[PDB]
Amino acid sequence: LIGRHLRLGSVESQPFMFFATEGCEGNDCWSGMVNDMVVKLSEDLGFTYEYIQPDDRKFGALNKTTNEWNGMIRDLLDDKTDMIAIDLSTNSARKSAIDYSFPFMDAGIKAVVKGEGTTLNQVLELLDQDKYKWGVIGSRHPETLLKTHRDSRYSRLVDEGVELKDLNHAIETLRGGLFVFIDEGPVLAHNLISDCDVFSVGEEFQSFEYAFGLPKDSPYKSLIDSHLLKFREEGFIDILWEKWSSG
Amino acid sequence: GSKNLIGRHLRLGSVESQPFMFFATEGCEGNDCWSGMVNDMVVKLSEDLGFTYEYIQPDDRKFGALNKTTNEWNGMIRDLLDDKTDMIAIDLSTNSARKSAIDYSFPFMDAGIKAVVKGEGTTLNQVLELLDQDKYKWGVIGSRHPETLLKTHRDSRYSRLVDEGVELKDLNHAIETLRGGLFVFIDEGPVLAHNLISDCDVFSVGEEFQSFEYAFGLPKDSPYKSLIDSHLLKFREEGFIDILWEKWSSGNSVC
Repeated sequence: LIGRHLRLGSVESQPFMFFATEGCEGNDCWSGMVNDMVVKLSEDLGFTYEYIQPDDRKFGALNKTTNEWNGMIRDLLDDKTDMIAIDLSTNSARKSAIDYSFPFMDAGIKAVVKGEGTTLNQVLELLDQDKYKWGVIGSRHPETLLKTHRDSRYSRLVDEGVELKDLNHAIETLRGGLFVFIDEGPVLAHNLISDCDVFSVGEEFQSFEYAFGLPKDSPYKSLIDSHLLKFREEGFIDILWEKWSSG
Repeated sequence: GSKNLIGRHLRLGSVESQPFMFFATEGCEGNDCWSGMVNDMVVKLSEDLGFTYEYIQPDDRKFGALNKTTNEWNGMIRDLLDDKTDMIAIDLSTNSARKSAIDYSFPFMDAGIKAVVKGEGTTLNQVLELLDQDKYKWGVIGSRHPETLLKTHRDSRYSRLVDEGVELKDLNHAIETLRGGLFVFIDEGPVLAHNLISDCDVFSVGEEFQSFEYAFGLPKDSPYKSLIDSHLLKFREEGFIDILWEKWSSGNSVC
């Protein structure tokens, strides 16, 4: 990678990435756990880089009507980027189109709701009531996992729930009350630390990892994988999580 | 790409490693000598991907580590490098030393290092305390992942622990030594959870530390990695791995 330039797909995804929309130039507009990882990779491996956001601002999912991808996944498939540098959750749909790097963090699906004393015990119970509404963010991993789950009642949850634009939209809706937001454990841990009236619905389910995304046959996968494994083994990933997550 | 596994015959590196693999030493032939969580994974892979297989154990019965004197590998890792096997089908822990020589599949299970102790009286809170006392002896299994992590840790006091501890041959030897008392054994969480379930007089030495995965081992440039990875990810996502862990790992506790 010495001398090479990498175009890195990314989007705001706190605390993995924060994107400043003003008052900065180029790479300096980005900060967060993943940015710290990229900076260290670039120092150790000798590449230059830039970040490229998808115009649609989505993570990426496969539309089963059109058989087309969107988001960061689509940008990578279109050769607009060389690697996706974000908390990219591992799922079989994405694996059918792209590779993943060695994983840097474990993660699971988690559901949360505002208001003490929720009667709910498991998310599927939402289908048999109408006190609470619920939703997932469109074109993001949790939606994909629920839509591909063997038990098609999870597809019902997605199809009959609210489609959320992004995390800001989702947390806003959650705080409006009477709404179950289904997303990912680490994301919710960080972003809802101050919401003392927000509680968990059911236990976490599904087990997966966060990794970077790589195009199939990338010449960079071996080195990126080696270096990410080293970061994890040396404790760097933990140190960054402690730095960036609250708290 | 074009190469798939249909009609291939894979040689799979493995050893007994309960509850991932159990190896019967009599009253069986061939693949039927093997059972366990990993065996169930392999059977399913073979059905779905269309390969036949056999298991091959390293003569040294080690998992595999790099000897810094000779710069040579041993164990299942060495057999894989020597083309005696095509894939290591076992709880193969991810570490940087191994990654310099081989690739890993997609991971099937998360794991950490765990230290346990048997002994009455004063006890220990953290493994480095072992260096400043002589009540407890301690050890790790040679040429296995915990030893490698301790030997490669930035803080060379962990290398002291390995160098000054007892070298243990295998899990049977380690657990026998632990059960003999006044001993700290440093190994892996899932392995100890299963194998020490009935040892009510064995306790933890602090929290688990170091984070990693169990995966299968693959040679660099294997034409089979993409397919194996996809299928292992599907097993995980579909809940098959969790079902197998529940099937094979010990439950209850007289304790």
